[PDB]
Amino acid sequence: ITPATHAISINPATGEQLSVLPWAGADDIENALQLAAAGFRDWRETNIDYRAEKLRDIGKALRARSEEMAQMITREMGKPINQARAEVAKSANLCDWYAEHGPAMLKAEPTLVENQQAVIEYRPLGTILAIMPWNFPLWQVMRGAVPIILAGNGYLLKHAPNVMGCAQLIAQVFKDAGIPQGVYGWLNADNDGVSQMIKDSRIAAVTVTGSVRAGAAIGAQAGAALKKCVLELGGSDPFIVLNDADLELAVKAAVAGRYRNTGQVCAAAKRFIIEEGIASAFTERFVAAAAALKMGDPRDEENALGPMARFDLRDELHHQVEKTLAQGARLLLGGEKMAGAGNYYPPTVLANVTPEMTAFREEMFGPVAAITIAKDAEHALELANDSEFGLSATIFTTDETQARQMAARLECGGVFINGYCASDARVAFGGVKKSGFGRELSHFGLHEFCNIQTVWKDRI
Amino acid sequence: ITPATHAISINPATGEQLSVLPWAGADDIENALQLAAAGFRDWRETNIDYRAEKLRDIGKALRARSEEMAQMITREMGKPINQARAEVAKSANLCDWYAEHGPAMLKAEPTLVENQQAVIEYRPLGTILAIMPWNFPLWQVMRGAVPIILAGNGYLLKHAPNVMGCAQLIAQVFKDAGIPQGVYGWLNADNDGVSQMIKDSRIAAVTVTGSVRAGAAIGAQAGAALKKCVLELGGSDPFIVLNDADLELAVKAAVAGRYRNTGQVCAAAKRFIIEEGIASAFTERFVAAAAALKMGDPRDEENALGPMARFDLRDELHHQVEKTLAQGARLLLGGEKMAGAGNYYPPTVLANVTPEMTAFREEMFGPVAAITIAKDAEHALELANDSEFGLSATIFTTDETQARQMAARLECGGVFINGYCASDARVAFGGVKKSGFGRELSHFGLHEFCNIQTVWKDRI
Ligand SMILES: NC(=O)c1ccc[n+]([C@@H]2O[C@H](COP(=O)([O-])OP(=O)(O)OC[C@H]3O[C@@H](n4cnc5c(N)ncnc54)[C@H](O)[C@@H]3O)[C@@H](O)[C@H]2O)c1
Ligand SMILES: NC(=O)c1ccc[n+]([C@@H]2O[C@H](COP(=O)([O-])OP(=O)(O)OC[C@H]3O[C@@H](n4cnc5c(N)ncnc54)[C@H](O)[C@@H]3O)[C@@H](O)[C@H]2O)c1
Repeated sequence: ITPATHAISINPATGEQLSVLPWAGADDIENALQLAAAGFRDWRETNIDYRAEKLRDIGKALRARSEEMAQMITREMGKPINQARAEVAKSANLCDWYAEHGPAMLKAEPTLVENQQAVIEYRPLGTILAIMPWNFPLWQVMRGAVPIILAGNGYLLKHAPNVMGCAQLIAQVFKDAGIPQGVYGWLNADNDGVSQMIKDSRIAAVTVTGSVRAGAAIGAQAGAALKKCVLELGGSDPFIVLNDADLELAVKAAVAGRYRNTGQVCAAAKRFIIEEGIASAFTERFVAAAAALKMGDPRDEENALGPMARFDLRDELHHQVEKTLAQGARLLLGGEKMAGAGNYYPPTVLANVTPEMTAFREEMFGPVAAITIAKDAEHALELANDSEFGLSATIFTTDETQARQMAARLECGGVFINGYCASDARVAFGGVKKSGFGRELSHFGLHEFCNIQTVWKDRI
Repeated sequence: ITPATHAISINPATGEQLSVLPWAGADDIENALQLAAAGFRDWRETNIDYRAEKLRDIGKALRARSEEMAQMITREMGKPINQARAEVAKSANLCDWYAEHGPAMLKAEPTLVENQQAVIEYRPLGTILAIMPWNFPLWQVMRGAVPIILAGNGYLLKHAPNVMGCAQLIAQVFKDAGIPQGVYGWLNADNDGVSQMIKDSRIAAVTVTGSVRAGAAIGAQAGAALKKCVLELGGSDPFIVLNDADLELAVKAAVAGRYRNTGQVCAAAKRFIIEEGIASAFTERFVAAAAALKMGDPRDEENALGPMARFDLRDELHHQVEKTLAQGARLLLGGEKMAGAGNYYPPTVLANVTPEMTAFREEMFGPVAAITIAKDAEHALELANDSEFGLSATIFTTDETQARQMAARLECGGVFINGYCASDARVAFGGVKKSGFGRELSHFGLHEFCNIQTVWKDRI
């Protein structure tokens, strides 16, 4: 059993092999595409209010399996159990939210054409192929699947190969809810299987959450096949603290933003950009708060951090730490792989990080904070924008006039002023630059995979 | 002078070489990108009401050169002069329409977040690279440039190599209007130059109007570079006539839809799908009406059709005609290349066209109507959707409820019921399947190239 023939689940806290699953064969892929096509054909004809009711059924079936799902998330990728439980609750609440607010967003639009001759309709597009990651194994699927299916599309999940136990449980939830065959489906396809599906006429569009490299590989294939794609490819979000900040609130938001989900968050606070006058006080408070975080067995609710999800990615992250230290940064906390069977990396703080260093230019997808000193607010904006990424950003300053101006100039898709960054059904999510393009949640996640259709009567 | 080194204009009505222009060099490309970056940096700071006034200045500058522009359009690609004049009028009115209605579409959205803490802002993305075709040398450019620039983006035009006289005149109009260099810019880039610009960080996104082959080549590169693209790649629009249609109006709309711009329209009526009871009457009327169209010198206003734009594309169209005849269709009108120096192809009607034939499966980008018989309305819908394309469609029937149900089942981005298909600033434009993805005009054209940005204050 090698990762060249199988999807493999390993518990990152213990090292034990949980499950293996061979890649989908040519028959498996063809069967899934046939059922997706048949399911979409029938699903697109359903009434919107019936689909809204089915979303609520998904929410009930998810809550009914809430602890089983949370434990599967924790077991396969190491997330603290209360964060996994929160992920389940957030995902079930998303079902109910789109059931209530989604239908109105799909109503026909009036136009300025005289005599009400023309309207805009939001029609289903087809089956959307979804390529998803391990860090929120449930929420990442539901964030797209819920509005996509509400809009009359089908959804075909290609999940990360280390969370196929989560993928099977999600399928069971959709089965429990009575979602027809082919409307929600999933496949353990290897990269070639994905390539084959992108080229297949029964896949209408593609959505990807993952690495920049995956986004570039899949986006190129989608474009070559004339398939629209949405790409969410991670981030290196700046977290700016100016001299007049509420320092106690800023440190709390800084610690939560960097170290939630053991740092494995696309929109984690990854680059702390601190104005010079407050930098010493921020750094000392931040290091002390990070050092008080309890880490260990993620089934134990006293622990705020678990192990990292993937052994090879802990090696990558530690290598990023070593290079950054070799480049001249200072190690203030952590910075060594923990011995033992678990994939643990301690909360880590690097300081004296300059724009040329590895921890400033690459996504640090684990519990490693990078602290950079800014000379003033204009330098802080320049440092914040000096990134290939552009997902989200935080600004802490009590000057509301300065905050709003920096938001208008921050090169990212979401700006949080004096608060905690998060994704939320009620607001758009997604970024710019190498973080990708397209928007999820609110009405944006509904409409991205609609056929927006002008219907015009009696144009004579 | 060779096609490997130069853009070349030839008058299709006479075969006379008009002009040549060498491809941009490395220095030209870098200068255009530097201008674009400097122009966007300043333009994004302007007030939206200022930009709206600048749109009005564009409309004024364009009308002031309306006849110079129209004659250049007709001279370079063969369009009947009054259709070229109408193209100018429609483009100038688009400037005024977006100046009046655009700014309100760019206001921040409220959200359902508590305490009015979060809004959605529509920020510009950057410089949009636009790859455009020769069939509407002005309107294709303005359709995107006007909303793109209004949203605070820059626009960098790579026009079709046979209309660089048009491209130069468009640049002069923007300069007459006082639109800064780089905010509207253009380059005579070859394909490699386009590839270099797509990879350059000073290009934020790409928009393409052209062939399926061009959209696949460019879309693949945009995806590989993590740049959003919008693709409009032509169509094979069905035109459905049921037994209860207003037959006189249906034939008029049928003829106008197929033969406008000598057939060279993405959203032309290309596949006529006629219910069996009315098929003989429709076909007789349609052949007679098409045979009454005058073709010749497009400077002479008595002509409804001109020569086709490109000699090689007349050859391609006639090859598609010959293959369709060889497969079993019946030639009712035209069907032969005219002798002489001009690139003339007569109005042509193919009957007994089945879904397996070349004229049913490929885009027929010239004055060639295909007529297919449908047994009933359900067969008509199946025939209409049996296409790799999906741009627009027409339904003629007095059963207004049947029309509405068929529209909800047509796999295309626009459906015209008992009327003339057209693009219009007030409604969405763009299709599905191999016709591409993304939407132009109305608020869609403004928002496709925005950074849709969540700004959320005090999330604590
Ligand atoms: N944006 C995010 O939420 C997110 C999530 C996980 C990882 N990441 C980033 O990616 C890095 C690596 O983690 P990863 O290896 O799991 O990321 P990954 O991109 O390799 O995995 C993401 C998903 O894309 C699929 N995938 C990757 N390459 C593919 C290809 N060529 N064809 C088809 N499918 C393909 C994977 O199977 C998985 O389902 C992390 O350190 C982090 O920086 C980002
Ligand atoms: N959608 C439309 O409105 C439209 C317009 C013109 C042509 N077409 C279709 O395309 C057929 C051929 O006409 P055409 O040869 O002018 O189409 P074309 O796609 O080759 O030309 C379209 C534009 O794209 C550019 N282009 C093409 N390939 C490119 C590449 N690889 N890299 C960079 N730029 C590239 C061309 O220079 C031109 O500016 C027509 O017969 C018709 O079927 C469609």
